[PDB]
Amino acid sequence: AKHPVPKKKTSKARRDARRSHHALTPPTLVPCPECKAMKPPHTVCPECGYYAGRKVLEV
Amino acid sequence: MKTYVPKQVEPRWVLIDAEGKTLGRLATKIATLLRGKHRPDWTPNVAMGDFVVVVNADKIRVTGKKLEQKIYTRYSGYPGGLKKIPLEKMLATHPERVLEHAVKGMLPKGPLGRRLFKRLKVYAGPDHPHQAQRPEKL
Amino acid sequence: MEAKAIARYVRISPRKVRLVVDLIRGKSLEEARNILRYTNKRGAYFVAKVLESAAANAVNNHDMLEDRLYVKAAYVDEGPALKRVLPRARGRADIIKKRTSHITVILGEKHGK
Amino acid sequence: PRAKTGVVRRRKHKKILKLAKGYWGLRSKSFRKARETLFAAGNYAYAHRKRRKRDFRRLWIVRINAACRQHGLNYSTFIHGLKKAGIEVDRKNLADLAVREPQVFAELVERAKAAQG
Amino acid sequence: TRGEVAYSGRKIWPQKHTGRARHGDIGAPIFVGGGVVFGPKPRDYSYTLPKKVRKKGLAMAVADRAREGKLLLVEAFAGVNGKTKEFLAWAKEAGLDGSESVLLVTGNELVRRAARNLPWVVTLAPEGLNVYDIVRTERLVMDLDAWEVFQNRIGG
RNA sequence: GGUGAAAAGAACCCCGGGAGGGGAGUGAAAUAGAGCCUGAAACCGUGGGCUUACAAGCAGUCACGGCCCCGCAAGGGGUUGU
RNA sequence: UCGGGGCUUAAGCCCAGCGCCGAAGCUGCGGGUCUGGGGGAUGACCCCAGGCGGUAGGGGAGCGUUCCCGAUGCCGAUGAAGGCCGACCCGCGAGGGCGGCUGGAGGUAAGGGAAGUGCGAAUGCCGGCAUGAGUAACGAUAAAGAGGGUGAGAAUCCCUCUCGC
RNA sequence: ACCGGAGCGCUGUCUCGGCGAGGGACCCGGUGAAAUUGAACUGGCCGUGAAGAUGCGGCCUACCCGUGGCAGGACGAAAAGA
RNA sequence: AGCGGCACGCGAGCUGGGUUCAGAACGUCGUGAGACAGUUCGGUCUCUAUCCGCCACGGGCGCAGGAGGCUUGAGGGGGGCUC
Repeated sequence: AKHPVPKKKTSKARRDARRSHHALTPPTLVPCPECKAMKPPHTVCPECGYYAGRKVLEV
Repeated sequence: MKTYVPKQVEPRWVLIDAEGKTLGRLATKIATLLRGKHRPDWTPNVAMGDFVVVVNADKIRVTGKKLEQKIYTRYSGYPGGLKKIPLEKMLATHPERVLEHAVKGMLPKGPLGRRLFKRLKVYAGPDHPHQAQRPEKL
Repeated sequence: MEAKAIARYVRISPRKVRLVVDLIRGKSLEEARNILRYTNKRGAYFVAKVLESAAANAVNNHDMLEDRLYVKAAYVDEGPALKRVLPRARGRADIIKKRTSHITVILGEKHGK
Repeated sequence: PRAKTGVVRRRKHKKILKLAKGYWGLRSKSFRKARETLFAAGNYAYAHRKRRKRDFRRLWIVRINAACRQHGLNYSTFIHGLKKAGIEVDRKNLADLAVREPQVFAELVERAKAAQG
Repeated sequence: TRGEVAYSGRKIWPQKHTGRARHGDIGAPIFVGGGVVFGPKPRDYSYTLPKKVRKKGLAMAVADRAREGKLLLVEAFAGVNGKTKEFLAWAKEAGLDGSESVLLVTGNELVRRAARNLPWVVTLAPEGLNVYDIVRTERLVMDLDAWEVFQNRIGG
């Protein structure tokens, strides 16, 4: 509600495209050695672990 | 009845001179050939008009002072981008253009008018890629 | 067979959850499980839970064995819209909408013979 | 006497909508945009009918000319002969004998330049 | 009309820099509950029709039924003591089927007591023997007196 | 404003904090499931048929080509390269 | 930049002959329509001639809707009214029949009649859903950091330590 | 705390701007409006046109869609022109 | 120490000093309220760019085997002074 105001409606397809380069994005996982599950890369899993795996006190 | 529709016709290559011919008079013909308009089986919407390879363009002739006179313009979107080269220098550097040009504006323009220009392959020479038929003409 | 579990009458606007769904659309239970564990949109919680309940039907009802379970159709169709008012000055009470959606995961089985 | 319209209008609009159903843009689901577009479409249909006439007249005459030169010479002459012969038809439509069965044609060519060539 | 609304008479908007429309009361027709235009009102349709003309109506109409041969002047209906079944048996006997209505022109109320209930017998009486009912019905089952009514009615 | 003829208005197991759902079960019907009869359009979804990454537009018209689905034929509908 | 192109005994200018193109104009074939005439008592129906761009606007006809006479009747649970689908039929049309799907109890022919009747628009009235835009903003620049705890779920709640206004 | 003229000192007012600041802007997640909106499939030149065009002729540049950024134009939005 | 065009270029880019708002006065005309190409002092340029266009930057596809690495110059832009 000031100077710049859309002059004529935006067509559905346009909305679509603006959101074409949008859209959701995949995750990516890595195998946990000395364990058996998935973790983010170089991270630690409270179910798996790093070297030695500090914590891992899941009930 | 219902007027006839050529099926997938084979593309007949040709070959024309260059040297000695008048620049414009040439295309006039050449053009027609690029389309099916010589063919007794022409059709607007298909482009089956003869692949015209051309030899020794560099020796195209033309009338009057057009050698010097005639100006080949080119304008980038940049303000002041108008560059006008003369027929003269246009012979000297990449002369093949001059034909291809005189030509390219004797076709129509819808997406196939340019498909047709691809159906044309001049050289300044003779020489060409002897691919096949290309029966000389006149 | 197949396994139906809809998420009717649920908070959050479509676009967001519509985005959440299409990422996992048509995949394994194990797979999508691990995906949901590591995706960053509250949809993650919602879709994951409703997907798990979609698997829950296929356990004690229709039964197609959990091993074979693959995901079909997950659509997320908009519901109504919550209508509230916005503190915009100069005398105008704007209108604001907290939308609601319909996540619908249907996970069938592996083979068909 | 509740002269309540009813649904009448919705039905009529359904008609014209179905008439336009297919076009690109909301004009395929807008029962007013559909109307305007439709208007254009119909007037177009009429014009394109008379235009269809001279269109195909032309195309015929095109292959006729090119093939005429292929055998002997120009279309103008060809026809002029056919006329100053007695061939009170040839049927520009079916002048396209050149298309299928060039023998017929070339014979009529002989008859053409014979007429008054 | 639009005038009778328990509503305002004061313009809701300015009349210029509103940005909106340009109106006033919510009793105008173009709004929601706002009144209608020239329509729903208490209007009697009745009019005047010349004597003799419409008189002839009866005449003509009644006379037309005499071309249609369905009428008679029973001096007395044997359905004495207004019971349905009496005049019913009398109907069967006098040639009254069960599928032709009775503008039953006649005058004794006891007779029409039975006819006051028959469902293919409107029971028409004489003091208001009318053309419309003559057309929708079937039986000039007149007593002599009803015909005296139809007689004195004309007089020309 | 309106479930249904009638509350017979959903026990029980299932996942889930619930929310809500999946059978069970209710009735002729639960696509009558609780502001629920009947569910137009705008309206945003989802699957599939056609088409689109040299391409100039009041967006369709007309014809030619091809792709899919129809049809016993001949014919058709849908689509759009030109 | 003559529209362009390209043309220099011309594809320019002038002048002569013939040809062809090319308009919805005109010829033909077919159906409608209107005026006159004729056959037909013949209404119907056919032959013939001539008109049929068109805003305001004048004349003629018709489709449809809401209710009444028609209705103590006619239609209908084997299924009314809408609703959805359509490449069939009839009418120039507006519509009507048909059929498939839906739905659940009203509907009304032929003939007449009574009218709040036919929407695309009035920065028109109400209601609904979008557009921008997953963008601007999410309220003071005094400011937050960690430990444990509750819990299905802790930046956002609570106990402690630390910082700052 | 009213309008000029002058002079000193002083100073990023200027020559002429360069870094630095934190906070907004930009990327992650939670929430998420507005005016305007005939429909759009929206480059340019040169003419035209009711006289100032992506839509018309002639004739134009450039694959398809986006992010940040500027503001000439859409006779830009808000004012049924004071 | 050129002249001129482009809405006598440019306020969705700035300024608002000049301008033709309401105050007041000044010279001034009018019996007068008020008015005067006559003057004077003050006085609110509206954060969010939808499409085009421009400048930088990417994602997809492309190039009729699949990957790296090094190139070629179509066309276009800049640079051209001067004591």
